[PDB]
Amino acid sequence: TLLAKAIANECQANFISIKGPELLTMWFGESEANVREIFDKARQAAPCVLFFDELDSIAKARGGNIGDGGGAADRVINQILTEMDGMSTKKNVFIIGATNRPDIIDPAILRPGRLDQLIYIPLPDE
Amino acid sequence: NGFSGADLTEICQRACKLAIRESIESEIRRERERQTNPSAMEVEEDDPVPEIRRDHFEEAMRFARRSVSDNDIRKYEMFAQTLQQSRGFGSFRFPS
Repeated sequence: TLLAKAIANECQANFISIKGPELLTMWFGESEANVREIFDKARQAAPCVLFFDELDSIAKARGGNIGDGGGAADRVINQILTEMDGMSTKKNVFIIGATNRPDIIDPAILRPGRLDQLIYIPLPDE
Repeated sequence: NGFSGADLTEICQRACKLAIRESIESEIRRERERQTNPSAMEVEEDDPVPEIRRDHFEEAMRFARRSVSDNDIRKYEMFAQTLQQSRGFGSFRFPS
């Protein structure tokens, strides 16, 4: 989160942080249309860096790694994917995702036009 | 790109087999040719295929196959990094 904030600060770009509790609230309440509002806010604040901290919360909520009988697809992540695909002309908004469980993350998240650039944040050195 | 030693050996063996079959078939026909049409002067032209050529190797490589899949190589890479020398001592320096 601090790294994303620092990258936003260097470019003097607004920073919007969507924590895991917000995604889980949209999932439990079955109100995933608010993701569209989030992206609209990002558009209004452009240039902006839309950061989705701990994006794997919904996957953990459905069972963690074993999960439910279904696949990796979920309502909130699906809305995020739709918005990200449509969020290509803006250019200003930059989407940054953070996840402590990359294994359970939806593979569609990593397809081109999505969060392609995976960066490993390892434990700090001396 | 990723052929194992066994795969390369199989390719070489198949090329040699193709060359042997071609040589046998050719000299057999050539022998019919003398038996069917006895030539007045005997002049053997030696072997029609004395050594393995490019076409034999191309036909053999046509059947080349990768015995070792990339998933089992991935498991071996996992075990190799399962003998990982830690991740905090790489910069160990004595106090001086």
